[PDB]
Amino acid sequence: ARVTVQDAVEKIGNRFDLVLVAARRARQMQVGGKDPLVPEENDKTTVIALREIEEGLINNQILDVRERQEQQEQEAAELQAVTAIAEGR
Amino acid sequence: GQNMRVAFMPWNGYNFEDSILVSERVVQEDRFTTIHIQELACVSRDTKL
Amino acid sequence: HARSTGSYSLVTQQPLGGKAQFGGQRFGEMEVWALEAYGAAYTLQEMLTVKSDDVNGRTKMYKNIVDGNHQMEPGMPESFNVLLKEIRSLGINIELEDE
Amino acid sequence: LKAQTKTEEFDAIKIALASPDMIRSWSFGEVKKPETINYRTFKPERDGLFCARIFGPVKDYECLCGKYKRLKHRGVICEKCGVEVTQTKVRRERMGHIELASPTAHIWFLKSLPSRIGLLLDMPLRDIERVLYFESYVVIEGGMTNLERQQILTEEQYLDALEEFGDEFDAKMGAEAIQALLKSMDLEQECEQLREELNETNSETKRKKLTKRIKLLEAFVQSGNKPEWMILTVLPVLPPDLRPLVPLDGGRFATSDLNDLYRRVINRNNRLKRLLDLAAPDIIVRNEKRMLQEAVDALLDNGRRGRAITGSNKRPLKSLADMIKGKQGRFRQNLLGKRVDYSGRSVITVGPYLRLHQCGLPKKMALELFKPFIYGKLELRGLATTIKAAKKMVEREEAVVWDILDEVIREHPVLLNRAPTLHRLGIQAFEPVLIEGKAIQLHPLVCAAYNADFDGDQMAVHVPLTLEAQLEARALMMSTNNILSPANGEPIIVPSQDVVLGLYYMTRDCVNAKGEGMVLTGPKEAERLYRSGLASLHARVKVRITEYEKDANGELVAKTSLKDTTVGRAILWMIVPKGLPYSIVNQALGKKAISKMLNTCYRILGLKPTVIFADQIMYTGFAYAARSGASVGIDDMVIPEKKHEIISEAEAEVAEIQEQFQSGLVTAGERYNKVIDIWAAANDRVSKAMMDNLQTETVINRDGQEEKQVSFNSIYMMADSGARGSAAQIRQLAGMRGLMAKPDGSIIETPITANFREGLNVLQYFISTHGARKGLADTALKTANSGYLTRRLVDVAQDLVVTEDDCGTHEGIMMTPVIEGGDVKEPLRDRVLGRVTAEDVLKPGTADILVPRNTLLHEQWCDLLEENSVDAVKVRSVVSCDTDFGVCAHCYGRDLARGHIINKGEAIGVIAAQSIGEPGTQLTTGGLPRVADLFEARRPKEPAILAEISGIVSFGKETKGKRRLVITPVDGSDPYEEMIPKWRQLNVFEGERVERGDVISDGPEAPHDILRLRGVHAVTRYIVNEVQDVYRLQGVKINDKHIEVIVRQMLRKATIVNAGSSDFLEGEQVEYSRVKIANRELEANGKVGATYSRDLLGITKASLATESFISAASFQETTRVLTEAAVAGKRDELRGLKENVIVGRLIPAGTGYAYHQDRMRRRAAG
Amino acid sequence: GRTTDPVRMYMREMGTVELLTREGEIDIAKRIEDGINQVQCSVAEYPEAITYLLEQYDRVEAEEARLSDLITGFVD
Amino acid sequence: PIGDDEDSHLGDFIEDTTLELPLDSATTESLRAATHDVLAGLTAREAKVLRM
Ligand SMILES: [Mg+2]
Ligand SMILES: [Zn+2]
Ligand SMILES: [Zn+2]
Repeated sequence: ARVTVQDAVEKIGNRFDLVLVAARRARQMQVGGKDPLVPEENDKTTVIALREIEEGLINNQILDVRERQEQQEQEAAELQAVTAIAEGR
Repeated sequence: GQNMRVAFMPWNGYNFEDSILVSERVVQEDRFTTIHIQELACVSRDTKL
Repeated sequence: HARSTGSYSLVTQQPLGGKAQFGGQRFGEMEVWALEAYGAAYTLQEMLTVKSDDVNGRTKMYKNIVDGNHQMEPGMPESFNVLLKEIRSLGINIELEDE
Repeated sequence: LKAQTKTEEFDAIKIALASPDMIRSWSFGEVKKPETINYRTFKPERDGLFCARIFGPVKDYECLCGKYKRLKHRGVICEKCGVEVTQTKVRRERMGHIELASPTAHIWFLKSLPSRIGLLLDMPLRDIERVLYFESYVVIEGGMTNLERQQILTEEQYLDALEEFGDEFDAKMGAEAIQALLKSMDLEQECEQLREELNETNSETKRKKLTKRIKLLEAFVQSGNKPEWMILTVLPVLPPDLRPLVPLDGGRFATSDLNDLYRRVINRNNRLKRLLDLAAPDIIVRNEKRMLQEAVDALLDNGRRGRAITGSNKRPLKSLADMIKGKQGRFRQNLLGKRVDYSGRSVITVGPYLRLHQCGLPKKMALELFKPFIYGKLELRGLATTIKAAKKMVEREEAVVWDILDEVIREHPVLLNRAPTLHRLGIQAFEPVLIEGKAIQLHPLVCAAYNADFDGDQMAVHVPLTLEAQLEARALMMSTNNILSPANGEPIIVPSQDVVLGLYYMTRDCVNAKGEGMVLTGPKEAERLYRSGLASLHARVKVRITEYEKDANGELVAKTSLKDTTVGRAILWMIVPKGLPYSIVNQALGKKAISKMLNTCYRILGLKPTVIFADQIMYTGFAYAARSGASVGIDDMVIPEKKHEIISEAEAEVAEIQEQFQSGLVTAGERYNKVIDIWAAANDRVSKAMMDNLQTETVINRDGQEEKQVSFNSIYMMADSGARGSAAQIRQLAGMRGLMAKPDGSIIETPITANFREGLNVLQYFISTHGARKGLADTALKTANSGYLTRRLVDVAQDLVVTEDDCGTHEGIMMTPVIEGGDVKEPLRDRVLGRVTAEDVLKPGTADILVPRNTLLHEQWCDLLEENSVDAVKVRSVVSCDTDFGVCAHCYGRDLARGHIINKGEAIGVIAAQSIGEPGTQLTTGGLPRVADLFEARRPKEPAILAEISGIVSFGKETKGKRRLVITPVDGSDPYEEMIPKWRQLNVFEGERVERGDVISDGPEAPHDILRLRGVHAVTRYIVNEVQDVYRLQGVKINDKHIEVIVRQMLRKATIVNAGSSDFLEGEQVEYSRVKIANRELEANGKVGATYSRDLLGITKASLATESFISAASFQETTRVLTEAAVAGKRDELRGLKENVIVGRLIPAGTGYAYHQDRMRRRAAG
Repeated sequence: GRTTDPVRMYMREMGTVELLTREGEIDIAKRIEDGINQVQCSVAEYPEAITYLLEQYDRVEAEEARLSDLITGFVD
Repeated sequence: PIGDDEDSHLGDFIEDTTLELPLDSATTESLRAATHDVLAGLTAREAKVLRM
C-alpha cells in the first residue's frame, strides 16, 4: 500500500495534476491497453500508477509523448487501408 | 441492569474515550444478554390481476 | 446499515429504502464543502451524479464496476432536470446555450 | 466545420420571459379536459392532465389501445389514438399547454416586490391591481384629447369622457388593458425623452430616479424580452410524471397538489369560453375572468392572494413556486442533502492496533458495499459462471467470497465522515481492514479531527467508485496526507489523553527509586534494566546516547555523550527517529511539549518519518499508560486542611459588613459588593491552598532525611500532563466551587461552600442546576450560531480560488508583533510564518539581504529573521492581490496540511470559511456575536467619529440638535463642516490640529469609516486584529490569512467617483473596474480613467451579489431571484463552485481545475 | 372598496342592481317576445329561408335526413 | 406531510416500482453474450434457424 503520496507530489509539483496523471495512467493499466512499468506487488492499478510516478518514469510529458507516438503507430498500420478510400473523389 | 466488577485503569487504549473494555466472563455468563420480540406481518391483498 | 444499489424514489430519482433495505447516507451541503476544500472534483461529481441522482449514470456505472473499469459517464442529475421543467412550466423560458 | 445541431456538452444557461409561441413549442398537445383517469380501467382519458396522446405511453414501448405492442414498432403514431410507442420516461419529459380565453397576469411579475409590470410601465401596483379586478378603467394611448396615457378613470368618468371624445381616446379594463398598455409601450422613445429630461433640470430627487429608470429600461430592452410576455396568453402544463397519480396499498391513490390547481384552471377557463359562447352579461363573465386570474395565480405561486386549499384537506396546496423553492429556509436539494448509493454507517469503536493510515470496517458492511466489485471480480477469475450465479454465491456467503473481498479491498480506500462536519478534516480517507463485528473501528489519533467521542457517536462510510475518486481519496482525503490543521500549521494528529498520560508517566523523576544514580551504555540496556524489575521507570541516571543533527548540508552529523536523564526517557528515546536531538525527550513531556516534538520532527525529517513517529508514540503511550496502573480513588482528591478556617474567616467578614449595614456605616449595594468580594477572595484562597497541597505535598526521602517534589498523585498527573481535567475542575472537586448566579444574572452572595468530594445539600444543588441548564442551552445554541456563521462565510467566499500563479505586486501589509498592553500577546514569528515577503528586508547594517524579495519564509527563514533583531517585515496578502477574479498562490501563503507553498487551483475561500468556523463552538461587547457583528460590518450602537480632514479645527454655530465643527486645512479650502450633536461629550481639542482619522469622540467605530478615512490596509487591519482579539482571548489559533480572504470578499464592491466609461454612482466589482481603468490608461481613450472609492460590504450583503443566477437561487430568496434575473435575460455561464455543484458537473477547482481551464481558454477564442 | 378576494368584488358588484317588481318581470318578458317574434318575422320574409326549408323536406322524404333534424314540430 | 414536521412528505416515500434493478440489468447484458457464444457453437444454418 502507499501510505503517503509525498514522493509523487515531489515528482510532479501541482498535486492535483498528480491525481489526474496517475489517474490516466492507472486507466491505461485498468482497462488493459498496457502493462506496469514496475513490479506489481498485488497493488491495484491505483497504487501501481503512483509507484510509477515516484520512480519518475511516468508523468504528463512521458504519457503525452507515448500516446502521440501510438497515433502514428496506428497510422502506419492503416496507411494502405485509408489511402484505398480514394473513391472519395 | 446488572452490577459487576469494575477496575479503573487505562488498558492498552482500548478504553480510549468513553470506550468500555469488558471481559469474556460477561458474554459467557449471558447476563447482559437481551431478548427481543419482533412482530412481523404478512398482508394478503386484492389486485385487479 | 449498508447499501450498494437499492430502490429509488419516483418523483425524483434518488436512493430510497422500500424494503427495510436502507436508503443510502445523506450527503449534505457541509460534506460537499468538505469535498470542495480538498481537490476532489471527481469524488464530488460521482457523489451527487452517478451514485445518486443520475438515472442513467448509476446503471452505466454498475456495468463498468462489474466489468472491471472504473470510470463515469456522468450526464445531468435528475434534480436539476426536473427544476428545468418546473421553471419552464411557469412563464419562464430556461435554456442551455452553446456547445 | 459544421458547428452542430443536436446534443453536445452544453455551456452556460439562459433565462428569460416565455413567448406564447415558445410555450407552444414546448407543448406537444393542448390539454382540453380536467379529467385524469377513466375510473375503472385506469388508462388516461384523452386530452387531459394525464394523457397518452399528448404526453406519453403508460407502459414501456406499448400503445394505449394495445394494437402495436412490439418493441420493433417505435416511431409509429397509432391510427386509433395517436400515441408514439416509446419509453414511459418521455411522459416525464414532454410538456403541454392550455390556451386561455381571457388574458392573464403572471403573478410573479405582478407581486414581486419591485413589481415588474408596475415599474416597467411606471405605474403604481394598487392601480394596476384595481384595473385587473375590473374595479376601474385605465387609459391606453390617450392621444391628444383631455387625458394622460397612464391615467385612471371610473365608470361615470369613462362614460362622460367617451361622450365627449368618441375616437382618438382609448380606455380598457381588466387583464386585456394591462396587456394593451405593455404592448403599446415604446421603450426607445422613452429612452430618448428620459435622456433629455435627465440633462435639462438640476435636482437630486429628479435625476436620481431618472437615471435609475433609464438604466432599467435600456437593460430590459437589451434583454430581448417584450413587455407583453408579462401577461400570459398561454399556460404551459407540467409533465404528468412530475405530478404523479401513482396508486398505493389498499387500492388507494395519491397525487400531487398541482393536479387540483391545474384542474381548477382548466375548468374555469373552459367555463369562460362557454360563457362567451352563451353571450352572458358583463358581471358574470367578469367574475369568471377574475376567478380565472385567481386560479392561475394560485397555480403559479400560491399564497400571494387567497391561499387556496386542497380537496378535503385544510393544508394549503403546494404550488410550482413551492416546488422550486423547497423548504428548510433556503434549501434546494443540492444544499439540504442528497441520498447516495454505495454507502453505510454505524457505531464506532477504538482499534488502537490500527496504523493511522487505516481503520476497521465490519465484514458484512464491506460485503454489501463492494457487492458489484465482488460480483465482477468473482466472475473475472471464473469462480462464477454469470453475474446471477455470483449474486447467488455472495447471497449464500460461500467461503470463497471472503478472499475475493480481501482482493477488492486491498488498495481500495474508503471515505469516513461524522455528523457535525465543519472543517475539511470532517471527512477523511482510510484503508479498510476487514473486522469481525458490526462496529466501525477508528484510529485514536484521528478522534481529534472529527471531534468524535466514544459515547455512541456514529460514523458514515462512502465508497470511492471511480478510479479518479480512488486517487483523489488517497492523495488528498487520506489521513496521512493531512497531519496539519488547515487553519494553522500546528499538527492535528497531536496525541490525545491516554497516550500523553503514558508518555508523561514515562519521562518524569521521583526523588528515589531502583537504580538511582547508576550508569548504562545505551537505551537498550536501560529498557532491559527496567523490564527485569531491577530499575524503576523513573530515576535520575546518567546514560550514554547517540544523537544526530542534520545541521550539515543535507547530511546527518552523529555525536555521542553521557546525558543526565531518567530511565523512562532513555527507553522512550529508542523511538525518536534520526536527526532529532535528545533534549526534546529529556523533559517532563506534557501535552504541549509532546506536540512540539511531532512538530519539530515534521519540520526537520519530513512527512513519512513524522507519520511513523506519531504511530509509535501512540503505541508506546498506550502500552506504558497501561503498565502505569494509573487510577482514581476517592482519596486521590485532597482537600486543604486549612479550608474550614478560610471558610470561617471569610464568614466573619460577612457578619462584619452585616453589622456595618445594621448600624448604617455602609449602604446596601456597597455592602453587597463587599460581601461578594470577600467570598470571591475566599474561593481564591482555598483554590490556591488545595493547589499547592495537591501539587507539591509529596514528601520523600533520598539517602538523607527529607526533600519534596511535584506529586505523583493520579488526578494531579492527569491535570498537569493535559491528558484530561484542569485546574478549574480540580478546583471544583476538592475546594469549594464558585458562586452561582440566578437567571437574572445577579450573583448570589452565598456561594457553594461545599464541593463534589464532600456532599452538596438541597439548596446548593438546586442552585447549580440553573448553571447546568444554561450551560447546555448556551452551548447547543452556539453550535447553531457557528453553523450560520460558517454558512454566511462560505456563501460570501466559495468561488474564490487560486487561479493565476503570481500577480507580481510589491503590495502588502506591514507585519509587526501584536504587542498589546504589556509584553507580546503574540510574536512576530507566528504572524510572518509561512507567508511571503513583499520586498527584501535588511539587517541593522545594509547591502546585506537576508531574505530576498518574495520568498516563502519557513522555520529556517523565520529563525534567521529571529537571530537578527528585525522587528519589521512587509508581507504579501490575499487582500492586496493584483490578480482579478481570484488569488495568486504567490500572494496567499504556504499553509496547508503540507508545508509546501499553496497549490494552483485549490479553493481557498471555502477552507478559509471552514477554518474560521470550526472553533466557533469554543467561543463564549465581545464574544461570538461580536465576530458576527465584525464580519457584518455593522455600525455599533454608540460609535465614535473620526476627523474628516487634517488641520486645525474649531467649534461653529450654537445649540440646535448639533453644535457644528469647522475644520481648517493648511493650504486647501475649508468648506468641510460636520454637525456633531453637542450633548455627546467631545474629545477633540478646540485649539489643536487633528489628523484625519483622529479621535473626535470615544467608543468603537464603524469600519466603513476606517476604510474611507484611514485607508484599505487600515480597515483590513482593524477587522483582522479585532476578530483575532476575540478568538485569541478564547485560546483559538487562526492564521490571519483566512480572515484576510473574507475581508477581500467584503470589499469586492466599490463606488465610482469620476466617469468616462460607466455610470457615476454605481457600486461595482473592483475587479471589473480595475481591469477597465488599467485597460483605459493606455490605448482606448488616451487616459479617460475613472476614479472609484473602495466600499465595505458586510458578508451577508456581499453574498447577495453573484454573477451566476443559479447560485443566487440557492441561498437567497428563490422567487425573487428567478424573476429579477429572467427580466434582464441574464445568462449564467457557471464558472463558480456552487452553480457547477447544482448542475452536476466537475467543480471548477481542485482536480477539475485542469478541466475548466482547458475549457475556459477554448471558449471566447479560436 | 377593493379588499381583493373576488368573492367580494363580485358580491358587491351584483348588489348594485335592484330587485325586480312583479310587473317589471312581465315588462321584460314582453320585450323578449317583441324581439324574438321580430327576428322570426324577419326570417319569414326571406325567400331563401323558405326555399331552403323546401329543399330540406325534399331530402327528408328522400331518406337523407329525419323530421327531427328539421322541425321540432309545428304549432301542432 | 408525514411525521416529524420535516421536509418528509408523503410522495417522497413513494418508491419507483417501475424501474428495473441494476443487478438484473447486468444479467440481461450478460445473457446476450451467453446465447451469442452458444449460438456460435451450432452449425451456421442451425444458428440461422435458431436466431430466426
Ligand atoms: Mg459526543
Ligand atoms: Zn392506439
Ligand atoms: Zn497576488
